[PDB]
Amino acid sequence: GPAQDRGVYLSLLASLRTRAQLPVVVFTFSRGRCDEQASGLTSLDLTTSSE
RNA sequence: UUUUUUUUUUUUUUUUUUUUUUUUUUCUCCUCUUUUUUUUUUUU
Repeated sequence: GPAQDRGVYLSLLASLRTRAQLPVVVFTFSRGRCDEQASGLTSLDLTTSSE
């Protein structure tokens, strides 16, 4: 769902950032919805202030 | 619920020269009447 797919995004990006496999590649199969995935999350901040 | 790939505006430049206005035709051709020829001279 529109508000439940975000739940999937914040589920997979939760049980994987704790461990060492934080670099992740998502193979979206559409040029259109690829930007839609990133647009509707808006909060990951997975960067240190030095980098 | 619609991915991936399909080049672009020709290359070249560091060659010598010792002439001179023009330019080229037109043929022979009946002259009518007072004359010898007047004349110095002086006033500029």
